[PDB]
Amino acid sequence: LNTPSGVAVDSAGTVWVTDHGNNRVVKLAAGSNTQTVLPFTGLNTPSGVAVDSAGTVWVTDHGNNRVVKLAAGSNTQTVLPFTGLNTPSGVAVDSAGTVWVTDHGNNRVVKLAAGSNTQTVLPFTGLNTPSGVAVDSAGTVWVTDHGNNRVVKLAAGSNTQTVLPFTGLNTPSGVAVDSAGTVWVTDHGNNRVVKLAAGSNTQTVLPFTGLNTPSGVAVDSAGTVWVTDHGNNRVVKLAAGSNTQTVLPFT
Repeated sequence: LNTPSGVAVDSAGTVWVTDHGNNRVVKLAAGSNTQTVLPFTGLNTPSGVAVDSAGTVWVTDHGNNRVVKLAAGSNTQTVLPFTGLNTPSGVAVDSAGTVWVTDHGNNRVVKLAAGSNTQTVLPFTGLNTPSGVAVDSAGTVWVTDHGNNRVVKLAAGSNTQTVLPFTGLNTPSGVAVDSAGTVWVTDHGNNRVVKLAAGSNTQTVLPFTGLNTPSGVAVDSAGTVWVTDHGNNRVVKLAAGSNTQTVLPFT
């Protein structure tokens, strides 16, 4: 791996990672010790990655200002009909096929409606180079407002954006949310992963060891947390309640 940048997991425990420095996306099946390389073509510094229950994988092709997807078992990648993207940095999908992207260079989050392919700009305000995005089952959208060192969220159709009471963030880079409303953020500039548990107002720091500039985070329904340890070219995970991380066998 070369400065990996995004990570996604599905319910089967498969892990996808954007290997940003090597212009590729790699995959690890649960229990396997050898990654596979997804057959994308022409990627340039891929940033975010998202997967759905059908095994379709979306990647923000940061360097080519586009979002590309691959269906399970296909050699043909599809360029989505987003327009006017500038260094897009994160991507999220829901079960209806709606796609959200953090259009990092344009200080905005864009939504691509399934079917119609209508592109709308979410009414976030005051964003500055947003990096990561997550969407929960309720359709609430969380964004790491990287340039303003904060995390905000916007409920569906709302014009109320909420700043989460994370504290002391520095260039936050990724965000993950589970069914319960817990939120995890990679506080990239502070080499740590912070968490706001559902119903709490005090952030905690996950007991990862030796992180440098962590860049992406993913969680599953078991509460396992995966983090791309971007500055160490590795991916690490913690089982819920554990203090002993595992380093995944990416190479």
